[PDB]
Amino acid sequence: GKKMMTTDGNTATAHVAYAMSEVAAIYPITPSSTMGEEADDWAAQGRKNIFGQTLTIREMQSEAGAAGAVHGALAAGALTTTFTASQGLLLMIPNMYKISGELLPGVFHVTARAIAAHALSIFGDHQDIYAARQTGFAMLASSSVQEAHDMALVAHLAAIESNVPFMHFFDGFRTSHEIQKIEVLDYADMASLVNQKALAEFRAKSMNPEHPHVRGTAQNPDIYFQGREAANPYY
Amino acid sequence: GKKMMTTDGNTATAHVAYAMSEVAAIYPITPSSTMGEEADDWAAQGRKNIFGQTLTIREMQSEAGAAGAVHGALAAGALTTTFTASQGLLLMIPNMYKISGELLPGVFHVTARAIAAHALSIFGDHQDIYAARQTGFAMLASSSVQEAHDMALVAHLAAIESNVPFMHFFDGFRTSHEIQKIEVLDYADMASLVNQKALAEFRAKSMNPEHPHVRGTAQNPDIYFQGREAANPYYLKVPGIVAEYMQKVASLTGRSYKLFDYVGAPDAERVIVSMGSSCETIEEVINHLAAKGEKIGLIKVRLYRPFVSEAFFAALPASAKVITVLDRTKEPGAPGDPLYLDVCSAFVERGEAMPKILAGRYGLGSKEFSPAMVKSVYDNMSGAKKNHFTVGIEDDVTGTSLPVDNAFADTTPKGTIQCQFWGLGADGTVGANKQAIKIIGDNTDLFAQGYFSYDSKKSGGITISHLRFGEKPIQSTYLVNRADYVACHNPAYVGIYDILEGIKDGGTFVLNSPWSSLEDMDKHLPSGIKRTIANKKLKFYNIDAVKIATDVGLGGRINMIMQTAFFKLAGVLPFEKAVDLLKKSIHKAYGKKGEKIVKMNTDAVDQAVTSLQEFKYPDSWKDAPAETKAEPMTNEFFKNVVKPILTQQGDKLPVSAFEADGRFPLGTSQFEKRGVAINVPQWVPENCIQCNQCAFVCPHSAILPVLAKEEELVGAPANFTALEAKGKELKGYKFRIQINTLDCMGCGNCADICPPKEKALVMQPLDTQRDAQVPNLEYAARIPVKSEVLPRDSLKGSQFQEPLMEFSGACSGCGETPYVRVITQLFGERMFIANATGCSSIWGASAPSMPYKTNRLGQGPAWGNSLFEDAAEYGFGMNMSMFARRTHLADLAAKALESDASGDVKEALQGWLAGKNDPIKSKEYGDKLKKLLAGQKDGLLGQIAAMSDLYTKKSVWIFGGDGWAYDIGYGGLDHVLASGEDVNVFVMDTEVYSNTGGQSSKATPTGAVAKFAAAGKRTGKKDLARMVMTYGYVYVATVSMGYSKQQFLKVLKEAESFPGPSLVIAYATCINQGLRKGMGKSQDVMNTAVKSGYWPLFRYDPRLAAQGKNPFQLDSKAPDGSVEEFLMAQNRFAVLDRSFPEDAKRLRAQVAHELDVRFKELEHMAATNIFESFAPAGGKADGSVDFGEGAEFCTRDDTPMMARPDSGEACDQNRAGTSEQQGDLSKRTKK
Amino acid sequence: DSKAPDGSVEEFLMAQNRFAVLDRSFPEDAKRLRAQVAHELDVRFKELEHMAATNIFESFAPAGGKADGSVDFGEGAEFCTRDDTPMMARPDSGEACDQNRAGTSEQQGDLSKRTKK
Amino acid sequence: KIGLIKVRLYRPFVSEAFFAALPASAKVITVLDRTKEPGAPGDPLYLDVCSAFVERGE
Amino acid sequence: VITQLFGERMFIANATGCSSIWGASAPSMPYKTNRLGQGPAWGNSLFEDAAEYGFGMNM
Amino acid sequence: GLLGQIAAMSDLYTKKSVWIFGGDGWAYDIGYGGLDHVLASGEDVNVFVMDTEVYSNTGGQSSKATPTGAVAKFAAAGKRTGKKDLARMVMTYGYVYVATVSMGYSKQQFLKVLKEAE
Ligand SMILES: Cc1ncc(C[n+]2csc(CCOP(=O)(O)OP(=O)(O)O)c2C)c(N)n1
Ligand SMILES: Cc1ncc(C[n+]2csc(CCOP(=O)(O)OP(=O)(O)O)c2C)c(N)n1
Ligand code: SF4
Ligand code: SF4
Ligand code: SF4
Ligand SMILES: [Ca+2]
Ligand SMILES: [Mg+2]
Ligand SMILES: [Mg+2]
Repeated sequence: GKKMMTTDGNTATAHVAYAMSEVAAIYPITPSSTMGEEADDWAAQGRKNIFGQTLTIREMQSEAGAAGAVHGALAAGALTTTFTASQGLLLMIPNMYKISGELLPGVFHVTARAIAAHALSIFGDHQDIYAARQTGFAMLASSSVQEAHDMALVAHLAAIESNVPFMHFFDGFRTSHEIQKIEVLDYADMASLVNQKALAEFRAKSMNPEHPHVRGTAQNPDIYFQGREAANPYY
Repeated sequence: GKKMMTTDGNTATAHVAYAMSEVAAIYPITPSSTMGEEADDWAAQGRKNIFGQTLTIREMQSEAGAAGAVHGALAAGALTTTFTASQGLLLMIPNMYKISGELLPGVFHVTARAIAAHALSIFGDHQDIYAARQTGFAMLASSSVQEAHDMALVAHLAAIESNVPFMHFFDGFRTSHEIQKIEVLDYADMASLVNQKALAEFRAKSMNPEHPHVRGTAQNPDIYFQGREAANPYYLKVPGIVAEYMQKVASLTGRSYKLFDYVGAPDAERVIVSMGSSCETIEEVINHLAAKGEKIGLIKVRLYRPFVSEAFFAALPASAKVITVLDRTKEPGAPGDPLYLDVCSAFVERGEAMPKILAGRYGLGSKEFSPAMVKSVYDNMSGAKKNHFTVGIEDDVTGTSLPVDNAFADTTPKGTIQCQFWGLGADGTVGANKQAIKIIGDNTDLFAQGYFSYDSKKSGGITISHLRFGEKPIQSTYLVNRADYVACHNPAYVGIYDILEGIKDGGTFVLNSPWSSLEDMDKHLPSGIKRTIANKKLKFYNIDAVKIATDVGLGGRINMIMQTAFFKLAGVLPFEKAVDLLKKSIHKAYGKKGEKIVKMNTDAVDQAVTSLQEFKYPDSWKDAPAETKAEPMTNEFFKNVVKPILTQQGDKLPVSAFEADGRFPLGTSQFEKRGVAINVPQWVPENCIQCNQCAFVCPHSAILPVLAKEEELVGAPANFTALEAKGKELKGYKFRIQINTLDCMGCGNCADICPPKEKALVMQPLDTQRDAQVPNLEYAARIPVKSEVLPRDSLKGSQFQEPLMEFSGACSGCGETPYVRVITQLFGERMFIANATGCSSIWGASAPSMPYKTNRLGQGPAWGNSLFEDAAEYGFGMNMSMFARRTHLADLAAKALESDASGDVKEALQGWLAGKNDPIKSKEYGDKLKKLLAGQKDGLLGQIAAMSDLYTKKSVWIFGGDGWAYDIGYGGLDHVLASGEDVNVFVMDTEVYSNTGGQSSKATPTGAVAKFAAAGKRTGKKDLARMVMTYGYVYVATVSMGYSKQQFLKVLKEAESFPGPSLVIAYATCINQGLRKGMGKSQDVMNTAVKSGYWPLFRYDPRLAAQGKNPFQLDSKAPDGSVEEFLMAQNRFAVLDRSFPEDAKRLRAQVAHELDVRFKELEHMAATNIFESFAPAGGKADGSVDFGEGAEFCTRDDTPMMARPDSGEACDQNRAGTSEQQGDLSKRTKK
Repeated sequence: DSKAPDGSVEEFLMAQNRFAVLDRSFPEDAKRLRAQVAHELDVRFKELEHMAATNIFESFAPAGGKADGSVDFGEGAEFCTRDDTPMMARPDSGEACDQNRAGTSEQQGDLSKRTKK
Repeated sequence: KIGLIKVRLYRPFVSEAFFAALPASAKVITVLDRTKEPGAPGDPLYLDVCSAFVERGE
Repeated sequence: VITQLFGERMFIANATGCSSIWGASAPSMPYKTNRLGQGPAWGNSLFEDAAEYGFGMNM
Repeated sequence: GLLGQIAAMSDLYTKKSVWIFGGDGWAYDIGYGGLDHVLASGEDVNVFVMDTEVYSNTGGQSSKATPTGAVAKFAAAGKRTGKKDLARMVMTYGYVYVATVSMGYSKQQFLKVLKEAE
């Protein structure tokens, strides 16, 4: 069940991310890099997620590349996350509308960092999460190392059940690199909270040539507005 | 000074952009493409900007590329713009923060277009501009063609003075493609308004090594917040500067604007706040309602950012009691849309009275926002006062929609002629209308507006034009719904579309058809049309336009006869004046020329006017009676959703009719059966050699090879002629090539390819073929497809497989579709397709038509379109999923080999495990597992049973055109191939950006004419193939169907099976290429492209390298010496020869030199003994080690970037010198 | 500009910890991949030598002058060069053309000839 | 007499839940934003909060 | 040494990375002008765009 | 006049030298599409890539420039794909000057390349 632990915001959230995800399409960017590096180390160490499997992490050529990959893994029925921040989050924006437009249970864990304008800053603020405000993602904030663990858990579980992609965020450095004595749950406790019927429905509506569908159609004025409004129920 | 002009929003703004800019870093995206192409054309024509120089326009690899270039041009002191929209604007966002943070006077001109979420739309809305809201750009909206001209001017001028970058936007299509008679300023007048001080200041603060500075520094917590806030002055000053130029331009034009503008009743109680073209229509409805007593008004927002509340309140009537804020966007989950949120802000900031603010959303993706919809917004303010509503749709899932009464009266100014024209694609209707507006606008003092609707179909598509003419300015930014004039130019529309909806009582309806006698017209006109005509007392006119066209020798071209009908009957102009104006225009214009063709045109005009007399229908049409159904069975979904959409009634579909994630079912095209071919092939059984090459080659899957044993031909129609099957394996069968006359597009590739000199296929008119072959095609469909009889990957054998991509909207003779149909014939039931945006995705899935279909077992291609820039990675993701999921199935399987599960189960489980990545063995055992595990719901076995859709090995394909592979998606493709993973990419190379209009690609060859390469491409074609062959572990091949169908199937078979990344590039013929004898020669041109050495064929198989064999295999022969003829037979090369002969000769000589050296290098590659080896894959082993483990010196630095949980231990940071230096120092110091 | 491999890769790699850690942690995999890198640079240098001794070259011409004039790809084409979609619609789009629905030039001329009436 | 409303779910913004956390006694309330949107009438959280109060109509 | 050969005439479009972090992480600016006040005009746009940032300066 | 305008342009008189600096992560990965398009352009720019064979600043993450068997983040058991050949890929253009340098081996080859590239 519970396990006491002194760690920082990044690892407290990577703890959950790993257990709740199957695939992860990654790109490094300060200050969320620790999350992806840990998930990769834990996969080499053969750590297992809630399905008893090591996570499939692959590094991309950019965060647009990774977001492109995250939308694909989700479309094909695998729980998927990614760890990013600021300039990286910006490159995931076109895909974020697609990931939410297609009602996919993705989860982004972002260490909210500043955007380069007059100067670049690897430091903490909400300029970036606010930039993805309009993408249709649910946004769940954390104000501490211990809440990073908890909101990371709620984000994953609710995205699976609701089908609305989530973006769990916490402050760059101020929370991601702050170490605290917290308490984390065990992977099994997390596994028990999962809505299996929602998870079975996710798999079933996914892309498979044995029961195909076409996604990403081009739409005219006659039907685009209606199609855009059809997701209201989920939100 | 002033110049009157009839143009669209794009050109009105490109006019100004060109003048005000020095540089332009560009990328094409619908609907802003026209602005960049025009600037490029004007730069070639020697047009000069206000500095006396032609603009420097360069096309980039993407809009992130262009924006990065725009930032650099500005930082280096040059006025710069760019033209973009939606997905494009999104890629510019990171640089927009940089551009504005660095206080650069950039100006972006965007045609506000929708964002791709559930589906992509090239249509108009504010989802994109609102997405760049936080970037620091100033935002200045336009609501009309005329305003686009003026706001473009204000934007440039203010950006220079204030140093805050600007983004001038106007609605996609609604304004950018609406044509209007406007007035534009001269470049000198613009030049006079420029603040020279600000300009010199701009030049001096710019990047220069002669007075350098550092920009783009990295900042810590100590100073970042202050530095971000230091630009506040400029943002405080920008609205005053905008207002300043709004006045300066107004003293030259006479058209005044404010940051926010009120219109309507001074003591209005119900006010609407809006932005964009919706304002024009809203003002037009106000004028009608207020004149009737209604206390209403509107606030037009010009400067959206900065939002200046003082300016907003300066426009708000004190009398306003209810006010609704309209947003042309949708931000899911937000407490309210952008403008609404801003307005709410101003009211609380005020701290006084709260008027009751309602939120409303409209026009997503060009949804109509009509007077009836505007009236409804106002009624809501006096009635139900429903909040967070939508207008223009029927929301029946979440009830957010406002009721709309379409019987609301016409609100267009008094004395406005409204006309509708229904044409066939490529019949000249649009061009004739555009010319009709030019003539009237230039020879009268009437206001003119023109707006056109097009089809998603590329060939045989419908067109519906909407024009308005009047003495009062036209603010009607909505389609014509109450017509004075309706023209149906294709007689076939009479029975399928609602041609007469809303035509005014007593309006005129002219129809092009040969149904001249009453008996004919009665027989061909639906009763619905007869009643309407009779009850609305319409002046109906019939004219056989094809006969007159032929009789005068114009050979059926009706453009000029229908144009004549309009000038004579539309009533916009006097008969005499119109025809005089008309004939002078015929004289002046014209395609080929000669005084003779001119004469045929003057003949058609006069032959038409004499035949243009009313068709005096009987009174009995009032009570004409309904027809009994004689239509085929269909889908519940085709019947319910797709058909209504196809007959143009899509807006009547409520929201419940669509899937929330936006998915569509495969195979909807199976019932379209448009029958738009003029000529379809006819099989001639006596000459057939039973080769199936006709079927293989069809761009639409319109030829059906039939192979049946006699007992299957029992209920076969008398004329279902079938030859005895030729073949060792095919003895008892009967063979018949069955033409699908209704799905055929009339291209000719098949007949052209048919081997016998005495052709087995001959083109014939569709009428001579349909009665016989429609029923035959119906019967032939019942015949089981003999997929087992011959090898799936043999020519003849592949055409005895079910094609899983049929009847798409691709153009007749398309060079792309034949390739994708046969790939499906080899792998269709196991494939995932990650399609890049482009032609591929437009004929692949533009709703409601879905060409991809499932086989008799319900299996087919899982198709998806993510974005233009990510196809490769979208597919790599699907593959990561199968890896993870199938790996999970394998662990389960390896575990269940320990349960009380039957021996049958375990043997099939070991089987599946043994050949899991083998498509044959994974299936052979996967199907056993499907049977043995049926009904199992509990335990390792129950979980395994729920994973049957993962048993057979899938085949991940990534499809894309050349622009995707060579430009925009290139970095991602390169990274995915570099991954070593099993994915297959199929690049259809048209050597140009096809779908968006022929823009230059890096795949475009030297000398080819295209947009952005308008005097011939001056850089050679990028060698993508050779670039990726440098990897050693990637299968690479080039194919060309017309040259070798068997090399193509060999490539497909060797690429799909390669346990790694495959890259197959195929030569795709396209209409943009200009094949001079038709697209029916595509197969022949693909042949010649190889034979001339233009497109050599080769294969690079890394697995041979692993056996000591040379992986590079050349499949085609040396240049035969026909490139010159090959090039000259295509207009993309031949136009230069006519226009710039001296240059053409050189570039064509260069292309020949190029392919000569290239074939030589290819031959050099094939003869080498030196080759990169290859090892299949690598197993997922446990264990990992950090790079800094056990190092002698520090392996990481003191910065926050390298800080990790376990960082911080003491180490030697290289400040004491080398190990040896230290050891020596130490020994020299003993003490 | 450089000479053929002097056979010291093994030493050059083992002198760096990015390579040496693997040898300590995963000895057989390290020996494998170090043998791979040596093989790769060998094949590569040979490929570079092949380039150097070649007689087949891609030519080059410096630049190109900013000349006046341009022509549209669809100018004077026999068949439709643009489709019926909103994407391809331009200010001067709209004139009548052969959209390839009646077959090849030859097919039509033949059909016409076979149909005199 | 001071307090704080901590936002966990930023999107969807649920006004009902925001007011569920607001003391009826609140008389001045300041909204803190960790961002800067140049020229916008106000930052994101501020705009959302102002929205909930006008929507309320109280 | 590159600046020792072309420094006075150069524009630098630098991509994000170590290059941009030792090149200009405030308040330290290693790039300097010569006795004649000439020197490299230095700028960092983004990580993904250096080539095109530099292409623009040249445009 | 014309002359006063020309005098205001003195910072433009001498030919400038546009350089593009970047590490391997930039050239081989993230900025690769753009680099490839800029060299394809045929314009006069010079790009200097400092190849550390890894993403240095962010903490040693693997790059496509990372050789086979090198230990880095995301290649923690040795990078299992060879080093991408950026040099040879761009040499396919024919109209792009491509060179490689290593100071420790030859300072004069390095000065030669710079002088020849610029
Ligand atoms: C980021 C972005 N910018 C541009 C576009 C518009 N666009 C998409 S497809 C395309 C060109 C298609 O070219 P190609 O890959 O050759 O495909 P084709 O149509 O020729 O087969 C363009 C410019 C877009 N959808 N997204
Ligand atoms: C779009 C984006 N994502 C990622 C980053 C974070 N990032 C900046 S530089 C860098 C790696 C630096 O690598 P390289 O180009 O090899 O330079 P080096 O430090 O090795 O000299 C990364 C991952 C960023 N700034 N922006
Ligand atoms: S004419 Fe073209 S579309 Fe018709 S069957 Fe032949 S190849 Fe197919
Ligand atoms: S191409 Fe001609 S000869 Fe061959 S199967 Fe078809 S109709 Fe028969
Ligand atoms: S690739 Fe060319 S011929 Fe094919 S659908 Fe596109 S525009 Fe038409
Ligand atoms: Ca493969
Ligand atoms: Mg193309
Ligand atoms: Mg590096």
